[PDB]
Amino acid sequence: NAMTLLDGKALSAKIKEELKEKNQFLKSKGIESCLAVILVGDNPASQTYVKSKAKACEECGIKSLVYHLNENITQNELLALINTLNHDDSVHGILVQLPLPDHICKDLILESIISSKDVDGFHPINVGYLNLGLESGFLPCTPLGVMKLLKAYEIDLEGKDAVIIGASNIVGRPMATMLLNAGATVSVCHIKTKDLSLYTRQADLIIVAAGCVNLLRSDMVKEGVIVVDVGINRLESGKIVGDVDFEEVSKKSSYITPVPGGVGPMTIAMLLENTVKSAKNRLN
Amino acid sequence: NAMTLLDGKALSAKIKEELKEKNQFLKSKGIESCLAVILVGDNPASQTYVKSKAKACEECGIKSLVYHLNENITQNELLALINTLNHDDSVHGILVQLPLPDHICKDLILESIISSKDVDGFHPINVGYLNLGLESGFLPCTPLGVMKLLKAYEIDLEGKDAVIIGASNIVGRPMATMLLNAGATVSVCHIKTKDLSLYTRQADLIIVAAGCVNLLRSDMVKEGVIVVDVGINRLESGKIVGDVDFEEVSKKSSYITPVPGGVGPMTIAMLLENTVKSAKNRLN
Ligand SMILES: CN(Cc1cnc2nc(N)nc(N)c2n1)c1ccc(C(=O)N[C@@H](CCC(=O)O)C(=O)O)cc1
Ligand SMILES: CN(Cc1cnc2nc(N)nc(N)c2n1)c1ccc(C(=O)N[C@@H](CCC(=O)O)C(=O)O)cc1
Ligand SMILES: Nc1nc2[nH]cnc2c(=O)[nH]1
Ligand SMILES: [Cl-]
Ligand SMILES: [Cl-]
Ligand SMILES: [Cl-]
Ligand SMILES: [K+]
Repeated sequence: NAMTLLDGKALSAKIKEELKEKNQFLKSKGIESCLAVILVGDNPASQTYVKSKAKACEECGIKSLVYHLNENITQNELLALINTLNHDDSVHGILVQLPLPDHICKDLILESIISSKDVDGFHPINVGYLNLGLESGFLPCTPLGVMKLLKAYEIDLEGKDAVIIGASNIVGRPMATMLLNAGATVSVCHIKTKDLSLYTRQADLIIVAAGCVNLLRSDMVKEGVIVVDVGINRLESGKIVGDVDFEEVSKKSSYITPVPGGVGPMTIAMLLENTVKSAKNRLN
Repeated sequence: NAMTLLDGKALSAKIKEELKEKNQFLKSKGIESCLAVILVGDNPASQTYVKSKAKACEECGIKSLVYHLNENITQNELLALINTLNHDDSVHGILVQLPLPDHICKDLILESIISSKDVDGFHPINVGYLNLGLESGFLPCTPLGVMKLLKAYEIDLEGKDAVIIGASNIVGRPMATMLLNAGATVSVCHIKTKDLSLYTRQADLIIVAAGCVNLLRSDMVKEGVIVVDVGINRLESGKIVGDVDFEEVSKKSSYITPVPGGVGPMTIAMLLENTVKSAKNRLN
């Protein structure tokens, strides 16, 4: 029953070192990897997350440009900025920090980012490439980070029974697609699923990205399961937990991500890696 | 208990009559819906399929342009034809009959079709739109036809435990995505799945697209299951069957598609519908 923590904090640190070296090379070729981040309005969490992303860029040799736009910006004004960034050869990645204001249509904004700078992998053509099984185009950061974490621990996915809880565009759908591409059998469950346990009790691998504290319990899993917790939930006490009942589920798991320090750091690492990927594409 | 045949042949015929009427009105306003079909080489099955598509177009007032190219044409020649068709305002849909010869890159050819005439829904941006749960593209004809057939019987998909056997780009992947969009829990099984029957025995709905005679047997399903058979397999005897053991599975099914006369006719009907949809878009 020897449980192993999937230490995304440690892996993300290793990746940042790797990127710092890549960036030294790129800079010697006259390429300064650069991520533009657009933050709209004054959402407090968003401020903090963007600051973290900028700090992570600086640590690994990526130039960051943060654009602080008014909460009342019109949709066309936001599109105009993205158009500018799309044509700026010095910018390799463009990220729009979510959530946008209620009066902005996310899907239209995201499709307006040039697909060659779409480091979140949200553009419809990048979604399409991934679903076609092509995994050289930009892949979304959170599920890509999960795949990299699993690969680092030498976890073989072929033939595995995998369950993804949550069917979001940001995580659940691309996560299922990456696992299917890797040869796993995949089930995608969500709030309308009649009985989650029917699926989870048979699973070799469970990815939980459902936004609900203690959604995954020990009686819902079999011994030896690999558990990946994408959840970030703040309790009334201020304690951060995932979507998994970690204390009990960890007892039954062969490998499990802690929260904090699991998926979270890996998502940032992949943002960085995707930006460096775009920058490297500029080499002759 | 009562079993009902999901009669795709009858539904398809009604759709064709509906499109013939729509095309009479379109033609009176100067638009003649037109599909270009490109067939490379002389694969006998392919020639049969193309003749079927051309016949169906004629039945519902769609003009067909069939380009029958030599198997030895270059990738460049094919691209050049598709470029011409992309720019021909009198052509509303472009379909390339698969498979292509080995020396032609399928992915490149499909992405070269302008997405607004991509009636097969294979272009990466159309795959992306579907996966994002958007309605701004073309959807692939086989899974779309399955959804239309289910809807014709008012089959409620929310919360259903669905299993899709086969993870192809033509059927399985978009099928799973359409079912997930409709609120079903979806499992995608394939050649690397350890125990297919574990999944099928619990399913409310099974879509089979595996190309294997008698893959789905009665001991693999529960009473009341809905079974959709995308297979078209020709026996030694000459009789056409699906991937389902229809004689036995039908006894346990609440709804089941016969073969022939189930999915097959609907796939063609959706091609015609997608073509007319494109033509209707071109109105001033
Ligand atoms: C894992 N994760 C963190 C994550 C990863 N990449 C990001 N990328 C960007 N550009 N912005 C983010 N806030 C972001 N966040 C997630 C996961 C799910 C949802 C999500 O589904 N939230 C919204 C959808 C999108 C939104 O935030 O507006 C919702 O429907 O409730 C958001 C972030
Ligand atoms: C699990 N999940 C999706 C998700 C789905 N349904 C939900 N439902 C509820 N009620 N609450 C949620 N938080 C929730 N979350 C997540 C996971 C992480 C983050 C998150 O940390 N997002 C930060 C940004 C993180 C980043 O920038 O990468 C944000 O502000 O959106 C959001 C949603
Ligand atoms: N173009 C094309 N479309 C399809 N839809 C279902 N099968 C096929 C095929 O072989 N080729
Ligand atoms: Cl959900
Ligand atoms: Cl974290
Ligand atoms: Cl048929
Ligand atoms: K009946």
